Amino acid sequence: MFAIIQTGGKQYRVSEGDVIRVESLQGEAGDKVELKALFVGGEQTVFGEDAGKYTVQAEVVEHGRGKKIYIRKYKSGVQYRRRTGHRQNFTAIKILGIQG
Amino acid sequence: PRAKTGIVRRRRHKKVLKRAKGFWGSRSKQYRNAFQTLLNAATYEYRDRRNKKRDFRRLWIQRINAGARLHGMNYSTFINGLKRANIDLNRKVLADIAAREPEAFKALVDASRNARQ
Amino acid sequence: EAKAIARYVRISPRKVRLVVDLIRGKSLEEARNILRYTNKRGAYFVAKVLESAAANAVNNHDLEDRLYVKAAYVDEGPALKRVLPRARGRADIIKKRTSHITVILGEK
Amino acid sequence: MEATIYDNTDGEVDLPDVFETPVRSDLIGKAVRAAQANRKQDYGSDEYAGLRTPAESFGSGRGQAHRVPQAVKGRSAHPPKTEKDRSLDLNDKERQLAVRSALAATADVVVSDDFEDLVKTQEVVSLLEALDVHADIDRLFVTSDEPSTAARNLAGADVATASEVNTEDLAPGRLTVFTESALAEVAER
RNA sequence: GGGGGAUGACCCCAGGCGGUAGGGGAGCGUUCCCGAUGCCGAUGAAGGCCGACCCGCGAGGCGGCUGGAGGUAAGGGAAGU
RNA sequence: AGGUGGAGCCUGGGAGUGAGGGCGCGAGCGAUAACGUCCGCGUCCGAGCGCGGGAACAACCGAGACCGCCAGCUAAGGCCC
RNA sequence: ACCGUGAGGGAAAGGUGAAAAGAACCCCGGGAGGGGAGUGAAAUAGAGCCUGAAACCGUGGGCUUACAAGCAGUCACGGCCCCGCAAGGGGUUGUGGCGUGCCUAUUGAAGCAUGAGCCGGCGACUCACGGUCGUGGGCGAGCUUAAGCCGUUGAGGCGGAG
Repeated sequence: MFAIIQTGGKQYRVSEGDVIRVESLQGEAGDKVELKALFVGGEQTVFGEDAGKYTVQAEVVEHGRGKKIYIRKYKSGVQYRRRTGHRQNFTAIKILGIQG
Repeated sequence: PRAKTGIVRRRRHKKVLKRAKGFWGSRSKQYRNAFQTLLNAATYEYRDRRNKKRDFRRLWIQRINAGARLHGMNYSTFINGLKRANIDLNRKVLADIAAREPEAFKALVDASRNARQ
Repeated sequence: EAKAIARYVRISPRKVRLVVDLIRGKSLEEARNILRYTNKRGAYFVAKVLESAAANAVNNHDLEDRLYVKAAYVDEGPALKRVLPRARGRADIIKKRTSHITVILGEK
Repeated sequence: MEATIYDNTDGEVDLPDVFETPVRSDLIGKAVRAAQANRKQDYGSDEYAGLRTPAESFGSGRGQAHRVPQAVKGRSAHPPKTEKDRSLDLNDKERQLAVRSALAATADVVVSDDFEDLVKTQEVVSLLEALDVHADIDRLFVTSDEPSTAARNLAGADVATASEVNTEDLAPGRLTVFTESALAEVAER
């Protein structure tokens, strides 16, 4: 149940535990949706093969939710008379690891 | 046209204060260096803000070595061989593997060594 | 359990402090000889605030002896802002830091 | 247009190009404005005190630093300067103009002269039940030359005159009536 | 800036974006005057005390405890902010 | 001519500093002496031209800091600890 | 009040409650002050007794502390402790990892240059008449003094020297 493909960014090493995933506001909207995610890390049941052997099949996961920035603050300061403050961003829509 | 600013400033401070965990003996409530200490901490975090992601670039660096060598070689070998790759290129996760799934790792470890020599 | 106390108490909060910090959490009767035969002032006092303590209870807070002092403390407040020799020009006052005196008396 | 005539079942009067027209919010308020204005009051903080006493701001080379402001209750810094020119004389044209278009806004309500006669603030409870609602809520008295007697008193007073009864007047949100002689102010218009 | 914007907004890419005196634009709370066919509150005015929803933000909202009586303005105005 | 692309010109309101140094080079002085000063050509810093390097070191080599902690190639500079 | 021989200076300090019903009596105690009862909607509303924040002194508890450096700290990983926004976070830190405070004036500043011990409240680009550009808008000949009259609200409207 544990695979490791890679999206518009590695963000990988999963199977089912839906992994908070980088944005993608074009296919996402698709609530609990289905979509393909190229592989390149075939690790299943103690059997592996090139991430280049893979680059042929893959998987897919249901477009779950839209995590809302998990808090995180950025005190932008310095002795040099320069301050300011902006809170987290990076969310993301969640989605389970549809393995195959 | 009275301005008893009052109630207001006080608040603000509270503000920061919060910004005021329970850090070091004092500032603790240091309605100053209180405030200060802040500014500091801040920017800090910042630079830390971007920092980390580095501290990582390395972390894996070793945990990596831990293996990359294990078998018998370094990360200027591997690497080179790796990029000999073609439909498979990654590094991060690689590590946290070699340790997670020995076989898996072990694997590539080969396909690698080879790619190379 | 019950308790004794008294503010507007002229004395070295501090000093006081040692006071209990001894007889502290301990058998009634027992310390009741600590302060009876200890030393430094406060004692006297300290003692006092143990009797209307032991009292109050049994009397209106009730089981004798089996008692003691689950806890005891003192606080400062009201000061006594005191004027002294004008820097031979400007005033220099100290402060007999008033003194509170609470102290528990609960039963074993 | 829909120059509705009171007495209701009776006649209807015409809408005078004047009122008709469009609107001009800007001036709108403005009219307003040049209202409260010339109509507020004034104030300030002591001339004597705030610059009242002697002062020995103290030598120096001692441990200090220095009858002026910045140590308590005293001074000010630029306060109520009663000498605070309050007026604001809008401008004629300006004004008038307002009321106008202003009123225009009013149109969006016809007081038969014949009323310039009714003689009791309970004859209002009447010509009342005639046509009430919420706009009446507003209301807004006014006869034509010499006010609508008793009509002037109640729980909505205010009796302009075919002359004297501008925006300050009702202009505000509001809703009211004018005795012909009233539209004698229109002439003023 | 530019390709159509329905009021939003959406798409491309060009295109940067470190900045003190200092120049231009935009917003935030503070005590007051409207009550532009505005009024909440003894089952709390407000200040206080504490917080892992809303905002780039300066603030908001909102819920728990406190406390004895107020005052809030959906919008424009004013200033001892 | 112009590949460029985004500086240019006039009218007009609001300004700030009106005394700087550091480095390379070409000159002046100077014991071709000084982290000396004095003029020039480019850069440099400007209390943030914040980060990398050279141990540490504005500053000299590379670099232009909108924001994204567990991506990828390199610069200068390095890879026995 | 208070310092000044004098002329003169010249402060601080208001708030219980609906009303006293303002705490008879009993308790330890020389008392003050503390324990009960009683008023009471509440007395942690209780006699300088409304709200009564901070600084600062206490009393217990969680975590933490004796081969260890820096105000800071913030990034990583770990154990104990609680999960009224539970498979995610709270708090505390053992290590290690990268780190020179903060303000004015400065060519240049960690600073060993100065500014400040700590907290709370006051405390610093304003108003008027002119002039000056820009803009929101009313007529292009545009526009009003002072005053006369009208004025719960008090309603502006006439005034034509300039």
